Amino acid sequence: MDVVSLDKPFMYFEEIDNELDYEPESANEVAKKLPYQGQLKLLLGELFFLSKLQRHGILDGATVVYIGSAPGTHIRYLRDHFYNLGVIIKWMLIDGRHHDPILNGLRDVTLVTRFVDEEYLRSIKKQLHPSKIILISDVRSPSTADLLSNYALQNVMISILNPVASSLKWRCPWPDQWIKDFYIPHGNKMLQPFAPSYSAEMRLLSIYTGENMRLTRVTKSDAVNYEKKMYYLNKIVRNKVVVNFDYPNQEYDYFHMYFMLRTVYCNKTFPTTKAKVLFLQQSIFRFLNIP
Ligand SMILES: Nc1ncnc2c1ncn2[C@@H]1O[C@H](CSCC[C@H](N)C(=O)O)[C@@H](O)[C@H]1O
Repeated sequence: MDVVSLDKPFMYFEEIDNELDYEPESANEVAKKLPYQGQLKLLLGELFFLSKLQRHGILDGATVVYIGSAPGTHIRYLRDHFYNLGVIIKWMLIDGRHHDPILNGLRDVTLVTRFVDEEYLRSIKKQLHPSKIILISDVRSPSTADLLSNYALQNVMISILNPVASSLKWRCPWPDQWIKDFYIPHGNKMLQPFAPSYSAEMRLLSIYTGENMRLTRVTKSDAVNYEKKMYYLNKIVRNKVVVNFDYPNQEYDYFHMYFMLRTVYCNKTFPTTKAKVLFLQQSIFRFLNIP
């Protein structure tokens, strides 16, 4: 058994203290172990991000614009969580595909079946006005050409929607498939527990202060680094059993998840953080129908 004692997990890409030469063979390895892992990955991360906003005093009263939301089965639990805490939020979910019916009939969530373009973003910006916006984008077209095009759109989202915070889907293209150096918004590289076994994807979380917009170039040397750190994490780290982690599940991912969950806010008071986390995990697993 691959055991170990860890103090804390790698919460952000910058914390990963080791790299590995990427082994193409890993592509053939089982990508997921849990049912609805996708909605799990999505929800913990989106819960983490939003709790922050709440912590910063910027969530309440905001309109959450989620682009690339369908099915968005998990979004429903998210919506209830803040709604039950008493935070006022309006959700505007947009996708060309259809949303999980559990999203319907809630007055505070508006579904839209529209593939957004730069033009559309301008009208939704005029119609949202003057509400403060929090943007969440998880749009997907894949080729580096596809990727760049997506990253380009996310950038036009922020420039037109002019949000107070954002969470963007972030996966660097692969160095052996580089096309050109491009810019992404400055934000924290949030590591996603329960992401596919060899996923190099994370979530870019940014808070927009002032009227400024800080970007950052991404070059192939960067793409090489992203590849090596993400492969070491996936291969080595994530397959770690945190034997000093006293929990129903000591596997890394749950250890990593405990850490994002211990930051989430609840109504019920617990004697310990073990209790709140066991509680929110159980709650979310039950919601997702995950054993
Ligand atoms: N311009 C566009 N506008 C909106 N959604 C888009 C888009 N281009 C791709 N997408 C959508 O992005 C989605 C990628 S999957 C997104 C999953 C969703 N966040 C969840 O909770 O399950 C797809 O449904 C796709 O239709």
